[PDB]
Amino acid sequence: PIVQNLQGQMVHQAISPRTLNAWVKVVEEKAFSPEVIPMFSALSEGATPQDLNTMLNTVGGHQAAMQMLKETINEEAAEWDRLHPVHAGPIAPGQMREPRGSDIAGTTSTLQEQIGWMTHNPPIPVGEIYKRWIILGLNKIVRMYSP
Amino acid sequence: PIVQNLQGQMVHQAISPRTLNAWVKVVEEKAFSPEVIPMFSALSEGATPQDLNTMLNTVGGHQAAMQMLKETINEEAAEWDRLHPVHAGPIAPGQMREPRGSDIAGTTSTLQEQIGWMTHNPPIPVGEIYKRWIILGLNKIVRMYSP
Amino acid sequence: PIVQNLQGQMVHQAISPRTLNAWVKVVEEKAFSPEVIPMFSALSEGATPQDLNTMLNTVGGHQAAMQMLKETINEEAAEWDRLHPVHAGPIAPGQMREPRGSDIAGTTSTLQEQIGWMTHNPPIPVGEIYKRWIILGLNKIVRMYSP
Amino acid sequence: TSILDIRQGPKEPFRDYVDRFYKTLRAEQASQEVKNWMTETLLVQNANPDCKTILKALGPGATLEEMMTACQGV
Amino acid sequence: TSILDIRQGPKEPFRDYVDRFYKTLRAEQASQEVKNWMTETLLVQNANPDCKTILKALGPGATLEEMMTACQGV
Amino acid sequence: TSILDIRQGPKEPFRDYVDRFYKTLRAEQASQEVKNWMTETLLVQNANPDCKTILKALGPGATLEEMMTACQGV
Repeated sequence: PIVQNLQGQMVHQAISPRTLNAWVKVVEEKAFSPEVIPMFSALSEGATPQDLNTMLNTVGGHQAAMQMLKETINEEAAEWDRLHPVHAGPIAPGQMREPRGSDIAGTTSTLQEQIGWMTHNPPIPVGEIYKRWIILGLNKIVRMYSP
Repeated sequence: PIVQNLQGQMVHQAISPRTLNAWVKVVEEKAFSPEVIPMFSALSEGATPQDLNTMLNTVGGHQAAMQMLKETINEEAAEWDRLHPVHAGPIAPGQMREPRGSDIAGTTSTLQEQIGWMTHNPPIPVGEIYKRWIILGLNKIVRMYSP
Repeated sequence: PIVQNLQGQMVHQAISPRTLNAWVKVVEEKAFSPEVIPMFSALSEGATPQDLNTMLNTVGGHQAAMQMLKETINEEAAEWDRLHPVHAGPIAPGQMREPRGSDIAGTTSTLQEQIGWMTHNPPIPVGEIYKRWIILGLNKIVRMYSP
Repeated sequence: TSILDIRQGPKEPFRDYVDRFYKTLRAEQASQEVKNWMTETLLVQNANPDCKTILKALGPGATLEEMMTACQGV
Repeated sequence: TSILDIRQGPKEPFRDYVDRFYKTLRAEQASQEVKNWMTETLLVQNANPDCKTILKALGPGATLEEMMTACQGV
Repeated sequence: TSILDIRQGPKEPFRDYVDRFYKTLRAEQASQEVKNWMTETLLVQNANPDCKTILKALGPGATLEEMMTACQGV
């Protein structure tokens, strides 16, 4: 995640193993139950896309759901690209590039790039955009997996 | 691992026992399962070759696989040496030496040498080169150990 | 152990209880298994002789092995004294004394003395000399305790 | 176990089968396009006659929640 | 236990035997060249007749995944 | 399971049923006004005859502690 250091700057720090394991354990115990979404939200505080793929990729089991989510993440990403077209002409030397759906999904962007966008002024909330897609896709799952 | 200190420099710090034990426990529980690879990847964040041999050497059990991996690491290392020939003439006083497959595998290099290469400007990502060999060799294992 | 402080100097700090207990637990669980040696090596990072006797003295059980090790440590120490004779004439006021096998084993030296040798310029690696004796004696044990 | 060896039982819920499929698909490392081909093809092909019949009625263009709710009583 | 005492049972899967071999090989400290010699030699020699037969058909140049898949039904 | 499929047993305490209701209501995502409509309506409707009788005597305007204490002996 990207956290604020004592000095008063935003720097990246790694997520903790008993945080990781707590994510694992939630999924083990409460599967598709709604409490998973606030839980997720708390444990995703200050998290990167990269950390969010890590969390999704580290799941075991419920592979039908994991595939449905993936496909929702790509749909929501396809929709990001649709709604926000690429911008006019070449990229400025003085500036950094606008993200695509795949940069938001973490796929085409690097960590330093993910830190550029979030730490820069104005900052862009690529975590929160992926977060809604995850929560939206979580609703899809919850609604389906209701019996 | 080599981590950034508060002062704003990259310094080495040792890996933690409950990190070590979490590596052990993953291997105990999920053996050759695919979730081992993202898991590895997270726990290998900012790690040295030296720390990567430590992690491989501290395995117990699955010795057929551990040997297959070793032999993959040496093959990938032999391939590093092949693809990247040694450079022209004597080594400059002002400069530090280029790595070989065995420096990447951590074998012929010392820690201070591993910190020189990574911390220096430009930096060289000898962790990430070993990491691909580990992940590649992990694919070999996963594919074999599928039943 | 002797660790680097934030200020940028090498100072002694005590070893942690869950580090101690992790040493205990390794020995409990994996007895004479080879994984004990990398494990030892990691947990002995930056350690003093004094801390190394603490670790050996805190063992319970496997007393035949513990005696074989002791006797290996003294043999290796006797060998240190043999190979490195005492130096010519009286000790200089401006300098500190050369170690013997028993200073390396921690026995005849005090902590402040162990910190003098390691922190001073040039530094002498009395940990790493004891470490090889421990690892060598670990090989002796491992080879014997193979069935 | 190979991906071709993944098949639906005569009494096995589709759901339990689809889970098995994306677990084994999870251990395949092929290009995405090939894995898309596997999805639309192999899944239905090794599905049981009763559900297979059901899935043929969904036509093409169908998504996983609709397949999964379609073969629920079977 | 010595490396010469490592042998494959008459009903023991090769796989379980190969694991035992590189565990004991893991407690041998010899030069790599000697350990290579041990690998190609002792492993096959103490392998059971049914698999031994199988391994003779692989010829030389064979690698561990191919040996391990070769003696699977045995 | 759908919210319409939530019903009170003939021997099941109301309490155990009300818990089931706001758990399933917890998996419904509808507007609050609709969920209010579901509360006053469906809960009583799928309640058992003995308690149903009881709840009819509370009249309208009733709150959950009073419903929950009202059907306790049933």
